[PDB]
Amino acid sequence: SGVSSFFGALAVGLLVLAGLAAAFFAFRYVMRLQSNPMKALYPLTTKELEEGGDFDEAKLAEAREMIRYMALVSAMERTEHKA
Amino acid sequence: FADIDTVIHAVMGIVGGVVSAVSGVSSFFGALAVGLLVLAGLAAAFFAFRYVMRLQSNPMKALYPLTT
Amino acid sequence: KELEEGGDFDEAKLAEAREMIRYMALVSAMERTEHKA
Amino acid sequence: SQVWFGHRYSQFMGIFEDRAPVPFEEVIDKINAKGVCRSTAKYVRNNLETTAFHRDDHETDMELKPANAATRTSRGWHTTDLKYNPSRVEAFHRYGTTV
Amino acid sequence: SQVWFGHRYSQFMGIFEDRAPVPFEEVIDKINAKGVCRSTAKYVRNNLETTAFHRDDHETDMELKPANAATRTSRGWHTTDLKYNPSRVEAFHRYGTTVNCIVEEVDARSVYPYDEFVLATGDFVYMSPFYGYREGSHTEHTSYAADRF
Repeated sequence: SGVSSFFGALAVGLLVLAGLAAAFFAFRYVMRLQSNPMKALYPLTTKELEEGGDFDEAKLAEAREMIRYMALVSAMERTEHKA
Repeated sequence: FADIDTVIHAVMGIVGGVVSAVSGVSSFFGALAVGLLVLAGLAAAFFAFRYVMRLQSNPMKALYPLTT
Repeated sequence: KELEEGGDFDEAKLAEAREMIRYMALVSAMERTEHKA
Repeated sequence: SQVWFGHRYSQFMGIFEDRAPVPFEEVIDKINAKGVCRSTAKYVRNNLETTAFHRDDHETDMELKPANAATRTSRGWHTTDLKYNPSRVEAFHRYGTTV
Repeated sequence: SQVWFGHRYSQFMGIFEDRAPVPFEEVIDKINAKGVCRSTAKYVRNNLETTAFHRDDHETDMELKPANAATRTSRGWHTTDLKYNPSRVEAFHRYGTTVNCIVEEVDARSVYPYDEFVLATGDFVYMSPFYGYREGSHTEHTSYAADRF
C-alpha cells in the first residue's frame, strides 16, 4: 500500500492502459474469428478468393462433412485433456 | 517580519505543456468518461476471454455452429 | 503431437489441404449469411 | 467549511475564516453610489493573490441590509445572514464558502 | 496553505499557522555561535511530534536578517521575507509551507510574589524569574517540567 502510494501514478496507469489495449485488440480479433475464420486464420492461402464457374459443389459438400468429423476430433481431444 | 505587498502569482516544451494540458483534461464530468472506457475495457476483456475459453474446447461447434 | 530426414511428407496431401481451406472459408461465408437472416 | 459526512451525522474538518479588504473601486462605485455590495472578494494574502465566491456561485451585487439591533453599538450593514455549507454526499470532503 | 485552483482564479482553503519553540541546541550552536538559523522546525504538539520544512525543501541554515524598521519597537531578526504557496495545477488541493525563524528582544514584568511574569508580547511565563540551580534557587516556583529549563 505504501508502494502503491509512491511517480507510480504513471506506472499503474500504464499497466491499465496496456490492459485496456490488450482487451480491445483481443476482443476485435475474436470478432474477426467469429466471422469467416479461414480468411483471418489462413490469410495467405485464402488470398485469390465475376462469372465464376471454378466452384465445385461436391467439394463444398466434402468440406461440410469434414467440419462435422473435425468437431468429432475436438471432442476426443477434450476427453484426453480431462483425464 | 514579512512582506505585505509582494505577490507571487504562479521538444521539452512540447512534452511538459501537453502533459499539463492532458492532466488538466483528465482532472475535468470526466469521472464518467474514464469510468465508462474502463468498463468497456473490462467488458471486452471478459467477453473476449470467455470466447477464448469457448474456442479452447471444441472450436468447430463455436466456430462452425450452423453446419455442425 | 507427433509432428530429421523426414520422407513421410506427401505433397499431394498438402495440396489437398490447401484447397480444403478455400472451401472451408466458403462454408464460413454461407454461415455468415444464415446468422444475418 | 470542510464538511465531512458520516452515515447519520456530519462533521466539520475545518472552518477557515479571513477578512477581505473591500477595494477602493467597490466602495466608491457600488456602496457609496448604489448602496449595494458585491459577493466576490479578491485580495493579497501570504504573497499569493486569492479570489473567493459566495456559496461557490456566480458574482452578484447584493442589497446592503442594516445590521440587526443591538445596545450601545454604532450602525452596521451586511448582505448575507447565514453561512453556506455544502450539501451532503456520503464519505467525502466538501468545501463550502460564505462571503 | 491549502491553495485550490479554479480556472481563472485561485482560492485558499485553509492557512494553518503555528509557533515552533526553537530548541536549546539551535540557539547555542547556530544563532549565538554562527548568527544563522535553520529552515526546519520540529516540536511537540497535541502529544504528536511534528516536523516541518521551509517551502517543502531540504534543510538549510539561513542568514539571520535584521527586521525592517519600525517605531517604538525593540530589535528583531528573521530569515524569510515571503510566504510560500504551491504552484498551480488545475482543480487540485496543494499545500505550501513557510517557516520563518525569529529572534526578538522584549521586556518582562513580574509582580509580587514574582512566581511568574509576562513579556512585552503578553505571554505569561509560569516560572519565577529567579528560579535556577544556585543557592536554594530550586526553592522558587516553576510549574514547568524541569527538563525545559
